[PDB]
Amino acid sequence: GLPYPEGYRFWTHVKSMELKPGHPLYESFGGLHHIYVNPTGLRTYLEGKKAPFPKGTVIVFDLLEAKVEGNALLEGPRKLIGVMAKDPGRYPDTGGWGYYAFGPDKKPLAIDPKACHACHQGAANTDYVFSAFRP
Amino acid sequence: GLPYPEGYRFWTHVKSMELKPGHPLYESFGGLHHIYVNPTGLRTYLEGKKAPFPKGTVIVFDLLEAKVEGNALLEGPRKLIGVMAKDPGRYPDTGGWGYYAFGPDKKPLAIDPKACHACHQGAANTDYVFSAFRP
Ligand code: HEC
Ligand code: HEC
Repeated sequence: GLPYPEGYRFWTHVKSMELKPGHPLYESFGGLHHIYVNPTGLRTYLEGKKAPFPKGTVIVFDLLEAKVEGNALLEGPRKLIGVMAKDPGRYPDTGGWGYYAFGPDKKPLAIDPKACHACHQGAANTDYVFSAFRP
Repeated sequence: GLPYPEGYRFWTHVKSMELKPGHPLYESFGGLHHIYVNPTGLRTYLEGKKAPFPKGTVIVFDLLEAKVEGNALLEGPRKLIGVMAKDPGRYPDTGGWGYYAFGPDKKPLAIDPKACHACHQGAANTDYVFSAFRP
């Protein structure tokens, strides 16, 4: 159990990306998402994720509906947030990362953190984090 | 002359929006843009822009190329930033706003601030700012 990452909305914006129909991740994470990182984790991003994220890092995957209206992509309603929280001693079986998810009402969502980490093991080279900070 | 808003990338993310071909603003601002606001201006956004932004507010319109690859919208190279800086006494003829623009190399771009403000007068009711903070 991790408390809702209150205030993540004001953290540093790392990158954005829209997953469109047909994308292999559309069914789970389809829509427009923004990634945010708290102060503790930001420097590791800025240096290119060549060292592990420190304990206390929190990263939030903010997933929104993608609305297409009048030659524009608009932010629709929030779908969910995904959260990764670094604590090597607390999460030894998922690479030191605590995987969590919350709905738009801020209530926890039932997830399988082992399944989150299974895919994120593809990014083991950069401490299990896919996104790169976009200047 | 306004100095480049160094560090805006770490300010609060207000909203995002993609302008697609055919949009009336595509030729000038086509692509994926993110809006950021410095601490001074953030509270006015959070309260719904019912009062004027305070002196010292800086808002940045960060415009990126929109890349469509493999059922995804990806952030492409930066195109430009637009900047609005609140100083009622400094900019009396543009509603207290200083309009500025910078290229990807951080160098000023030659703009007509009166033309920026002419369109933003459409948002005079919310102190000449169109965007709303998206929770
Ligand atoms: C592959 C099948 C994945 C599964 C299962 C999970 N995630 Fe993931 N995640 C995936 C990708 C390709 C990305 C990068 C997105 C981008 O814009 O580049 C992410 C990102 C995240 C993040 C941001 C940090 C990062 O790794 O870049 C978080 C905080 C995150 N995802 C959380 C998360 C959770 C909680 C999951 C289980 C419910 C989960 N992910 C599964 C791919 C995949
Ligand atoms: C109409 C023809 C416009 C002209 C001319 C200029 N801008 Fe503008 N701007 C316009 C819209 C519709 C928006 C909202 C975008 C959104 O995502 O909702 C904006 C936004 C900005 C912002 C962000 C603050 C805000 O008003 O929401 C900035 C800092 C900004 N624009 C700068 C700017 C500059 C420097 C311009 C002249 C070079 C300029 N704008 C012209 C519409 C129009």
